[PDB]
Amino acid sequence: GPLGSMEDFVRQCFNPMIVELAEKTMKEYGEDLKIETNKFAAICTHLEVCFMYSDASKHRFEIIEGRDRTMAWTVVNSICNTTGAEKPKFLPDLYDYKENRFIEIGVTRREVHIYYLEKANKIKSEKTHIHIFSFTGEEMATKADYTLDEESRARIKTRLFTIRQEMASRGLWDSFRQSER
Ligand SMILES: [Mn+2]
Ligand SMILES: [Mn+2]
Repeated sequence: GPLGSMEDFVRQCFNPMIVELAEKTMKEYGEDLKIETNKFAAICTHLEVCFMYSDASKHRFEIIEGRDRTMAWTVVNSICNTTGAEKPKFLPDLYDYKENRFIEIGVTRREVHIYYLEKANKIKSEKTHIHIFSFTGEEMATKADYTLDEESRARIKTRLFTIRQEMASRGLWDSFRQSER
């Protein structure tokens, strides 16, 4: 059956502005989307989940992901100065003004608990909250505190299911799943 290209998929199935931010992130990292195309789709996916997470509660979150690296640190530093929040060592994805903490969002095709543990071990902060989603509906979050309500998280999981299904229909799912390191 037909095996499509992952680039065609990304440009056809993500919002043009998500695609454009992912292009910038990749350029920022010296990565070529034409060759690392599974990664391009992963970056778009993660951006989109960050935006959906923030949009689940308007004005509650400051968005950090998506910004140019220098601007991202400028915003993290302003938030720390304004709120008294402890400065994180790696750029997080959001800041939650209700619970008063930065959030790292992870999206994975691997087992969620192992990926959660890897993420926690990496940032090593007692303060940054981590919330992981997988493509098959599972999630894991710091202290079993899921931040958003069930319907908000369901909307995100359904979007991830839809991306998986559309990939699989084009023959792209197996390589996308297996490429995560
Ligand atoms: Mn990030
Ligand atoms: Mn993240």
